[PDB]
Amino acid sequence: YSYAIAKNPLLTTDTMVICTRETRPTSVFEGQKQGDTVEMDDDFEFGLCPCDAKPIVRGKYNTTLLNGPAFQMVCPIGWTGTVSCMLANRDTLDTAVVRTYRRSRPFPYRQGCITQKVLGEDLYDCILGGNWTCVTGDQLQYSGGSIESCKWCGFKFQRSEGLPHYPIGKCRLKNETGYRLVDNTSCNREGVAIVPQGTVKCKIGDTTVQVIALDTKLGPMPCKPYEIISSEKTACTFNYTKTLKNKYFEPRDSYFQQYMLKGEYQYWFDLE
Amino acid sequence: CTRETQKQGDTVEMDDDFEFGLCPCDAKPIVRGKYNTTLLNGPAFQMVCPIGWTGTVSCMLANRDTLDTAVVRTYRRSRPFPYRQGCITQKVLGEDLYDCILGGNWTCVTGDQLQYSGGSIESCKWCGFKFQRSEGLPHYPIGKCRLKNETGYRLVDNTSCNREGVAIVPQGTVKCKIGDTTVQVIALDTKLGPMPCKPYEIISSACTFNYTKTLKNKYFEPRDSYFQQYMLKGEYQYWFDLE
Ligand SMILES: *[C@@H]1O[C@H](CO)[C@@H](O)[C@H](O)[C@H]1NC(C)=O
Ligand SMILES: *[C@@H]1O[C@H](CO)[C@@H](O)[C@H](O)[C@H]1NC(C)=O
Ligand SMILES: *[C@@H]1O[C@H](CO)[C@@H](O)[C@H](O)[C@H]1NC(C)=O
Ligand SMILES: *[C@@H]1O[C@H](CO)[C@@H](O)[C@H](O)[C@H]1NC(C)=O
Ligand SMILES: *[C@@H]1O[C@H](CO)[C@@H](O)[C@H](O)[C@H]1NC(C)=O
Ligand SMILES: *[C@@H]1O[C@H](CO)[C@@H](O)[C@H](O)[C@H]1NC(C)=O
Ligand SMILES: *[C@@H]1O[C@H](CO)[C@@H](O)[C@H](O)[C@H]1NC(C)=O
Ligand SMILES: *[C@@H]1O[C@H](CO)[C@@H](O)[C@H](O)[C@H]1NC(C)=O
Repeated sequence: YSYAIAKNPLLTTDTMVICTRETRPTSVFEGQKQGDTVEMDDDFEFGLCPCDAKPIVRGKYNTTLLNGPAFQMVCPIGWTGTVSCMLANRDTLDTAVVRTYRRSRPFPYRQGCITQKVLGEDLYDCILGGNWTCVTGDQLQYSGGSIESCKWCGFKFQRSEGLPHYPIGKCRLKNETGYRLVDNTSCNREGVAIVPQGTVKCKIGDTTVQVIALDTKLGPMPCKPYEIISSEKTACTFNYTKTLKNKYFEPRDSYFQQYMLKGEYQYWFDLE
Repeated sequence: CTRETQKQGDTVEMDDDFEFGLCPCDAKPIVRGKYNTTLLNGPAFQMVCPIGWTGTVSCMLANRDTLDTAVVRTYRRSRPFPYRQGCITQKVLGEDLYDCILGGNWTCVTGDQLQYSGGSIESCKWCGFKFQRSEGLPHYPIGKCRLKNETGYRLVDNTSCNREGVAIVPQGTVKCKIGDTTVQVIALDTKLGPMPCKPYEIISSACTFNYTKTLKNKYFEPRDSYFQQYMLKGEYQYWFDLE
């Protein structure tokens, strides 16, 4: 007997006959090509492969949701690629393309798709895709709107008081749960760094802030005192003499290492 | 006198030790010199301590009514007289001992204040205060110092009382001590400068204060209201209250 399954001195044995994509030992239907290359329109989101072929997606990223011969584009924002419908030959193992869904230019913004994703506490933009097909992406920047809180140097702030400016660092809007980048201002303020794990506690507005010194220079602290401790058990005893305005005698207060002067009197303290 | 039987005058050159002279014919001695050293009585005159003295002592003979005067003798000293033995060339004016550029004894012509060359010093008066020892002073001897063998003070140096912006004045604002001496001082400027003395009297003291934790030489904005400076020690900032 003869197999009699051929495409055109010494065949496919198929993919077409158990479909009319292509026409079908010396002594041995037509090919309907219409709709071989389908160009995906700006609003294209659903395609069905002919001859019950499997859709093979060769694109920029994964947006496709496939079921048998049918497939659907889910929020394909900026997606470029091809969706080739294929059928295999059992005896040779080679595959034949019945239809090619092509997208040569990136898809524009699809209406109803969310292009923002929250990763931890930071709100990121979706460079590619949307919804569950979103691909992150550089952190979203603050353009405007009502701010709930601002996280700077690892501390949360809700007021301009005690801060160099406002808003600072990463700030969360009342609209979103995620934080948006506002500034990259340094925590090292006049040789003092605002660090989450520090040496001394101090207050900025209403927030308890931890600080570490970089230099031992006589400089200001970027915060207000955290807690003030009154001696009432440490005692205070001192000696004083009469002097001239800003004129001092040789001894420097042993504990303070500075000439203690007020108006016309010099002081020397002793602390228990 | 040999004027009546030579009317022409005589010439006498004063020697280095010449002190006494007598005018002939009872003539009056007219002294034309550098300064007053002469002690005259009728025709006789005395050169009291002439040290550096140059001039002439002309014996002028006068008649009346005609005021015509003829010189019978001229005592002359062209070169200055050297030091006369027995004459004192130092005069005390107040407390300061001055040198005699010309003359000696009561004929002394004051010169610049005698300077200290050497010898045992009794005391040193500087800025109106007496000092007998080097402690608390910039150097010693200072200003004008009196020797043991003398009564007057000799100039040692010309160091100022006003330093560094503080005046050591006999009548001052605040009392302070230099060695063992009680010194009065006045301020010239209100600059943050040192006092040239030690405290006169130390008075011992209630005292109450507040403190917080801070970083090494790192301060919070409020300066202690009284002291007007950031009270810092190690890792703690202070704020005092004195009631
Ligand atoms: C796309 O396809 C599958 C989805 O599970 C995965 O193996 C592959 O890594 C995805 N591609 C990227 C870039 O994540
Ligand atoms: C994207 O998600 C929204 C709900 O958040 C939904 O209404 C919309 O249909 C989704 N779009 C696609 C293409 O799945
Ligand atoms: C409201 O939330 C949306 C989230 O897409 C954001 O684009 C918008 O800017 C927020 N509103 C304001 C006032 O910022
Ligand atoms: C302060 O007073 C005490 C008690 O009189 C004394 O022992 C101490 O030396 C004094 N300190 C100074 C710097 O004068
Ligand atoms: C010399 O001293 C004064 C002038 O300075 C004068 O009064 C005095 O009579 C003079 N002495 C004599 C003895 O002439
Ligand atoms: C100068 O005074 C001394 C001491 O009084 C005396 O010994 C001396 O003779 C006096 N000399 C003259 C020339 O007056
Ligand atoms: C006092 O001593 C000094 C030398 O130190 C000397 O110059 C001076 O003439 C002396 N005076 C008397 C009166 O001895
Ligand atoms: C010091 O403590 C007292 C009592 O608590 C308080 O009245 C005063 O304001 C405090 N001063 C400073 C500078 O904190």
